[PDB]
Amino acid sequence: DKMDYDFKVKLSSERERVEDLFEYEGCKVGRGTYGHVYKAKRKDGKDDKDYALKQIEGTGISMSACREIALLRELKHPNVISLQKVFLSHADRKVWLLFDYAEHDLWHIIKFHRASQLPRGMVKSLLYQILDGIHYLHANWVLHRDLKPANILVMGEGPERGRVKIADMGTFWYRAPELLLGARHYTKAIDIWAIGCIFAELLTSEPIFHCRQNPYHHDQLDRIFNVMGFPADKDWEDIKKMPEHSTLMKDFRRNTYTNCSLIKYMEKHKVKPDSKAFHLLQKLLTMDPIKRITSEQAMQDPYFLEDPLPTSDVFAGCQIPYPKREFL
Amino acid sequence: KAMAGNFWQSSHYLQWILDKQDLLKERQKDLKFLSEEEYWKLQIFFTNVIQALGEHLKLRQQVIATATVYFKRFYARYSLKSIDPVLMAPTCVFLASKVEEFGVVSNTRLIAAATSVLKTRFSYAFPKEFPYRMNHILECEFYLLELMDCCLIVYHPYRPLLQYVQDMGQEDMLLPLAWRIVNDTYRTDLCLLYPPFMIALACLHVACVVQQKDARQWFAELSVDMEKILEIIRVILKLYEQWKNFDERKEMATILSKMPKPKPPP
Ligand SMILES: Cc1ccc(-n2nc(C(C)(C)C)cc2NC(=O)NCCCNC(=O)OC(C)(C)C)cc1
Repeated sequence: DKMDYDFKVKLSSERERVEDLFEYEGCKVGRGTYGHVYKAKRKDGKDDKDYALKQIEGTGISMSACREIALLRELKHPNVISLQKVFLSHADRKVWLLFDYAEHDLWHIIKFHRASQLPRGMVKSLLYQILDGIHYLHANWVLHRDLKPANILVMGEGPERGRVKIADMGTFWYRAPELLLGARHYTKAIDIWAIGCIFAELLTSEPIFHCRQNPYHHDQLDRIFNVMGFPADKDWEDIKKMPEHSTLMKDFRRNTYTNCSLIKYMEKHKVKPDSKAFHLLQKLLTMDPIKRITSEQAMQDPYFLEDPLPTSDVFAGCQIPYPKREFL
Repeated sequence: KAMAGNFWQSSHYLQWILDKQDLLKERQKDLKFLSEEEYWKLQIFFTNVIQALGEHLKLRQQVIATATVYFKRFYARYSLKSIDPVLMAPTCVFLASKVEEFGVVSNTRLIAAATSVLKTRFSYAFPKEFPYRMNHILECEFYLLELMDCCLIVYHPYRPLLQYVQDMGQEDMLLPLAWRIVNDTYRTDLCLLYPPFMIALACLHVACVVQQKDARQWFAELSVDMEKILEIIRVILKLYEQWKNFDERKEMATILSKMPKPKPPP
């Protein structure tokens, strides 16, 4: 090798290995593109805390490995997911990452309600933390790029009872129209559009832009317009600058979505159009990306001064009716 | 652009701004084989090796500084015998290029880059061909990533430098020269011992003194410990005297010979 032997045996001896430190086998909680995730307690005594233990897909320090590590190694906010430790395994060269174990997420909660409405103090708290976390990420010029209920984790019983944790794991329901009109560049405003869809989803328990499945996606657009209405030139002036604009003009007619709008949609789902909640949702679900409010501005909306105030614990100190994550 | 203002809550700042006296203590290890002078000449030599590897591969100067910081940090706490610095140099470029989002440098292209630069630019130090294959780089990378405690994002002086000279309103006169002095600071321990903006101020002071431009009032108006800036000026001014007397090409084969060698297994 021509690499010092003492140095190699010292570091090898002292190196912590995931399988010595953590009990995890049989306790797989998620598959996916970016790895397999296991729910993992510790073998050695000094912990009651579960941890999400994630084996990255593949060998070596890949571009995806490198990025995920790079960022989370720096980020500290109570509403971003936290990286407790990295394990590099020299034998097989697989990279392991530890993350504090969030029992639930918004995909499972909303679904659970959709099997039988979603309590309002909770709804307003959920959004407020989602905003506080995303504002932090945006402040540090870090865009999420793929927000949706499956990526809003919520901590279970423990010292972080009911606190939203933003995460990235690996549909076009939460995508802003400009992305669908082939915008070749992610932005802060694209995230805020996605937070808009969630909020609406929370209030009603249905996805606002629910739809069956290049960057141009026709049927998904038809749904936005069926809900939102077709944008007037005045509403979004630079729609013409979007690369798939003339194709939009080819396949759609403004008149088709005449007399249908977000108020008429939310009215149907028993959300009152003169509520602070609606008036905010509207500012998130703005079609022209540069006319959406920022995350900071939304946090300052009087909706969060309206009774009841959002609580740190999303669950209001109540019993949690949602079930624990199944193994596979 | 990511994490662009997080310095004071950074892993850089909270774990990789080292105390000088701790740094020179764990250095006494290699000082039994190399003298103090020889050791800093080595540091220049590899600062220049990483530079050429950057240049050869077409890479922005920000990627080279990151690479150069990873090389310093490794040998900042470990002996020159532990891993070969000829292996560790391109490995740092390889990792930096990933961390700084320009892409993976290919197996073939990375190894040709090493092979060619030592063959071309550093023929005097290395009469045998670059020996390592890609499996080596991949192995050393893990050892490098573990040693850094996965601290990949690195702040450099070029951003604060820029912001400062734009605030002065003499960007054209000072930026070309100040930027060069900052590159030259990587020949020293400075990136391990001072926040990037300080090194930025330090360099920017020299630039103005070399260019005879008075900026006393502008400097007076800053809320920084000017004692600490004088420390960095001192070191910049000296490295240039180090440059003058150091005859890299005549000396370095002897100095690379003195390096403590790795021990292969029993
Ligand atoms: C390649 C890559 C993948 C993911 C990320 N990333 N980005 C983020 C931001 C946007 C929140 C900052 C977060 C990540 N990664 C993660 O959060 N990984 C955690 C995996 C935790 N898994 C987990 O808790 O499992 C269940 C399914 C039970 C919830 C970065 C890069």
